[PDB]
Amino acid sequence: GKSTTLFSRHTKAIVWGMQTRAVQGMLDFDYVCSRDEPSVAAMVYPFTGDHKQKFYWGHKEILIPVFKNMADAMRKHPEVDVLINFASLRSAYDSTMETMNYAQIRTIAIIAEGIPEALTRKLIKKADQKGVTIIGPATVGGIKPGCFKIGNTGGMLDNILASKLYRPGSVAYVSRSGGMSNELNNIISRTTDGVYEGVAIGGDRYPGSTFMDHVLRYQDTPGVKMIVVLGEIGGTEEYKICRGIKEGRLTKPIVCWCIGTCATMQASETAVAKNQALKEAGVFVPRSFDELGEIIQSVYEDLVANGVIVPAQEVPPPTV
Amino acid sequence: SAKAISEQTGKELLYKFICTTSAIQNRFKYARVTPDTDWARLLQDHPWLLSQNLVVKPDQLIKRRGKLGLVGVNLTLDGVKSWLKPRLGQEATVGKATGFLKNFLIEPFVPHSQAEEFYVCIYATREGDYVLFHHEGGVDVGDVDAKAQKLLVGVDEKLNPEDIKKHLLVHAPEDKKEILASFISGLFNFYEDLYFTYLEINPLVVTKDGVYVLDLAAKVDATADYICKVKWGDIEFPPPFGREAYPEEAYIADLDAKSGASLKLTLLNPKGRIWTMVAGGGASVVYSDTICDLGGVNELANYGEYSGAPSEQQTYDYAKTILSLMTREKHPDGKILIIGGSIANFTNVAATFKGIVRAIRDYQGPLKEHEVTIFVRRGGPNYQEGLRVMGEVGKTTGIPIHVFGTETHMTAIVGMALGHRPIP
Ligand SMILES: [Mg+2]
Repeated sequence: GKSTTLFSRHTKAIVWGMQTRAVQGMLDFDYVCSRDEPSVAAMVYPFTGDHKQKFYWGHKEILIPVFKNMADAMRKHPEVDVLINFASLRSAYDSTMETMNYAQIRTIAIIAEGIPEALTRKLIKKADQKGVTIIGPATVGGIKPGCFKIGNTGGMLDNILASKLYRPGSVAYVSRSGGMSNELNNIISRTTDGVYEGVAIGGDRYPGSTFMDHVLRYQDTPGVKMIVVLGEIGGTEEYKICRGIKEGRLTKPIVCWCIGTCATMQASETAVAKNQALKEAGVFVPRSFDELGEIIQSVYEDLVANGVIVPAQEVPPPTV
Repeated sequence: SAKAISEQTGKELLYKFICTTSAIQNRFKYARVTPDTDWARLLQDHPWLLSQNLVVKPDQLIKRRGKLGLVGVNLTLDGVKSWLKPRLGQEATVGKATGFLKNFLIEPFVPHSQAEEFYVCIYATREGDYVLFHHEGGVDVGDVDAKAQKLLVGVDEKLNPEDIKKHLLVHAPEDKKEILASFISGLFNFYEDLYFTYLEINPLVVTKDGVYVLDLAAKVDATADYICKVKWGDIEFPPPFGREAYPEEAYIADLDAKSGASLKLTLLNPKGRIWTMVAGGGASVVYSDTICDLGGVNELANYGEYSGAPSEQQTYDYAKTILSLMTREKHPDGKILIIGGSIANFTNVAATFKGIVRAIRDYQGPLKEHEVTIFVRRGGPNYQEGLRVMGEVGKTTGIPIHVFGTETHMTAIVGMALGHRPIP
């Protein structure tokens, strides 16, 4: 089965590809989050032979193994349950399919854009078969403050600190766009107690995991008190959210705004009709993106006033 | 993404690559005609144009050509020329699209009865590819989607020929089931092999002499080029039927093709006073929404984006194209340039803004003359440096430039620009 919890303070992951700057960012993030240990246990790359790579766990220097063969990495690091796949697009499909032969991997982030849709349908099919959650393709990934950050998600430490992504808040969110997810980090940190977990499902026609997949996880995560979805013209994904609320499956406050209202350049698929349907279903929908932060704030304050959210105490972050 | 191909491209690929025992007729019998066509050499190249009567029609991604009377049927090479005089180069309107009819396909006329027309379509969904058949095809097919037999070929499944015969073809004439079934099997292998996502033949004609593909519409998954290049060759992806692309759009397209970054530009109203240059695909939709929400739809000049970590030079080339486009005619109320964006994860905002700054400096003269005011809001790696150099180029050039950071709600600058709220 697909897991409800994908990441935690103890997550260890394998990164496939040659991406030193990305790994160092994750470790820097791991450090300001006051994790006990680095979140990247090893790397995989068939284009080179085994070896080690140098990174910094705070001021302390450490070594991260790089394996030529995925098996060696899996075998030597069975504590790993996540793979971040930076494979270039000629390698993304085979490598992702191979990863799924190793059952310790419960979550795969696929970074590459440009994977043919027919290939992605096959990845989805196997993933669903194995109970593996896929985030992407064509995504920067996502972020769980205090716990784990996928690759470049959240940019530089400057942004991690400004948006307080180094410690959990009560607000979870999902969107297609990695650019807008970082904006959501910002909007949410200025209007609430901060992001609990954020996922960018990517822009491909068939994403490995959908808005509803994550909304379900969030609904089932006690730490999440409040859910933000940034929806979009095209397809009928957001109706699953209407049905979910009506059938009693979804009960937490959901804020949603679907972009693409200005499609004046099927009727039920427009942002306008989806916004309206969501609003009628009980979703908190702003009158425009311009008012999204306002509605998030209003829904938050009401959760505070009635005890559902207890804003924790700010604790400055480690060295940096 | 999936992209439409011309009927001629689709037919060529089909004639070249379909593997079927079912005899397909008139392979490669088609001639393309434009307003530049040399009719002497066209005939010397397609001598078959004289052997029999013809059918001529536009091949520009227009649907329902028959029902809308855009097809000359059963004509001589002369009757085709005569049919084309009034039309070639002339405007036509279909739905709410208006454009010039400038690309035509001539093929042999195939005499056949109504009962020899059929419907086939294949198209992709998340759960696999649906194969459609109806035993009545052509113009009067009607609501084919509600009527056709449908068979889902699941992800990584095989299309079983007995399913074709026993489910899809249940209503087909019994003496045509074997040939139709052979054709569909081959059609699906071709669809899968050349990474199609949509392939419709309406009508498919089957006579005593074999199978004729009279009408074809198709899309392929363009990202599959690294796989299908050996088979596709230099495949072209036409725009929808409508206006022709402006030279600047074509330029930005060529820029796009030469980068991993996404460089997009479409002109809605080249005379509008409201111009955007947004980083982020999501952000660009949001800014467009906001402008329309605040009443500016008729002054919205363009939509598009420069996304995915473009270099300074690419960003310079993109920006100077917009700067040029907005200094062609003065507007009585001056103009607005919205340089907005979400907060980048990896894009070096300092490098991109350096390119934008170089552009503003190169067009500073006309920018003051056209009374352009610039609003800037951006976040991302090194964004503070980027915002600084944007403010600098403002003071330096005398062009009014208001810069904002992540403290300013992303769309707030749109209200400021339009005078719906004050500039802080
Ligand atoms: Mg490109």
